[PDB]
Amino acid sequence: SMTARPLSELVERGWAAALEPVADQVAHMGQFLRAEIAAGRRYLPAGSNVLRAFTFPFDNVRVLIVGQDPYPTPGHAVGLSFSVAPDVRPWPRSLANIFDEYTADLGYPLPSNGDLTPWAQRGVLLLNRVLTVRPSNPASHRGKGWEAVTECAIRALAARAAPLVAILWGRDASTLKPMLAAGNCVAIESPHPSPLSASRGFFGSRPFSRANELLVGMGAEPIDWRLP
Ligand SMILES: O=C(O)c1c[nH]c(=O)[nH]c1=O
Repeated sequence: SMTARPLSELVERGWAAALEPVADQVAHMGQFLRAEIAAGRRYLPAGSNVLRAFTFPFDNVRVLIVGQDPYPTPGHAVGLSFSVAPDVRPWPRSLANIFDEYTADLGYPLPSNGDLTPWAQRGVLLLNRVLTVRPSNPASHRGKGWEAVTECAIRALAARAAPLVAILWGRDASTLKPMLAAGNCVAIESPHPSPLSASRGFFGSRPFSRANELLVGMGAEPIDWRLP
């Protein structure tokens, strides 16, 4: 797959072009992971899900949501940031809190499940700064080569002749703020929704309505945030 096949196959045609400057660095990340299995350590999510955020069209992205790194618990990380498979409960405490802020912000009721597939299908890019994690070790793949990719991805978005709003959750996500120096690309910066940091100003941050206020301001269409 990842070290084996070129971007033209792994991601959507628009992303494959945007991420051309890190084609090798993606190849390299393929190698790093094979070495992790060889050494007898695992990673999350499954090889086929690592790049999933980029299987939705690059040209369609209106909003960017950026976490730190994938759910450390087996059966959680699906390769879209904060999403879980529809049949997963309890929701990770991180998602539960994203949903409290979601009901508070937008008025809407609690989603049925934790599948955020719909946000992705509507122009929300669900990214982590880092695309893999060793199971049960938050931040274990920090500075292993993923940063250059998620930075390239963000630069390519901001370069687009397109409106962009960026929601950056936590310090690792905020390090992408400089590449969003572009004036056709505004940024919402709040603490991470994880319990450790949520009380620190995630709660009441109102990112969803504010994102939509900013999109309307750039003559772009709001995101339909509404989840089944
Ligand atoms: O930034 C984060 O904490 C997360 C980002 N993406 C996920 O899939 N899970 C998380 O917990």
